[PDB]
Amino acid sequence: QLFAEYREWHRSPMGKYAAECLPSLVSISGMTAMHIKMSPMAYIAQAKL
Amino acid sequence: NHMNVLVIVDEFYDNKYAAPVTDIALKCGLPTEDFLHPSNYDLLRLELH
Amino acid sequence: ARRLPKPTLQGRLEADFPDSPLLPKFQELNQNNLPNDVFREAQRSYLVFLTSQFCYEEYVQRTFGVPRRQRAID
Amino acid sequence: ARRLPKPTLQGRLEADFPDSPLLPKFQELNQNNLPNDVFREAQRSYLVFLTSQFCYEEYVQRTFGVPRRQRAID
Amino acid sequence: QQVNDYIKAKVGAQQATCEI
Repeated sequence: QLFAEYREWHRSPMGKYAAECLPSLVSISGMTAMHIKMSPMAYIAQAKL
Repeated sequence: NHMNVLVIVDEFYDNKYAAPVTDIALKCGLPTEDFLHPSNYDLLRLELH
Repeated sequence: ARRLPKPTLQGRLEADFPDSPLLPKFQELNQNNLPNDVFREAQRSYLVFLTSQFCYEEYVQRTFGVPRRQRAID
Repeated sequence: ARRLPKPTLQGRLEADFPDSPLLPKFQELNQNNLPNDVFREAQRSYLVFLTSQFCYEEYVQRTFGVPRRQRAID
Repeated sequence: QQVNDYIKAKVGAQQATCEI
């Protein structure tokens, strides 16, 4: 009644990446980088950079 | 008309809805890998010198 | 066509210290077709003007010479 | 359906401290056949609410009092 | 319609055409 893993923003692979990565600058950079959506605007903004 | 800069700061953002950006900042935002792409034709056709 | 809002500035300073010699040069201003609040802000401006003028005098008179040649004998 | 367990909270503070204030405000608790500890826990909650209210007012009078100019003449 | 139009504007709206 509290947490539907399918219908959720932060699914289980991001939890695995959180639990497995070493705490570093580059891991913070990665976890910001994986918050990008699969939207066509995200594809456009990723093509431009 | 008057030498009061404070109201000049106030009377511009007075719940300002439309925020139009200039072409120059939109030029220098994007890098060179997409500036020559034909999607950026309007920014390219006024960069002639 | 406006300014910043007025600061808090609690209390009336001349009421608690009426014994300072700035009061006789303070007590000449009066309201003339003027409400109590704008006259009060003018009083605040005149008070801070007189105190600034007075501390400028007390700076100038003490920094003519901070020692003196006259203090050698005593 | 339920709640947390109640903590230890030993002692009857208004009996052990009769010299404390606000004991006038505490006594008026109706006991309409209320059993011997649920009335005690209602009394405990009313006691902490009353001392919370009292310490809130003593804080608000301690922050209303900044060192004034009126006590500066002393 | 506006996001669809922005998408169609920021991309292209023998040559050996290649799929992906």
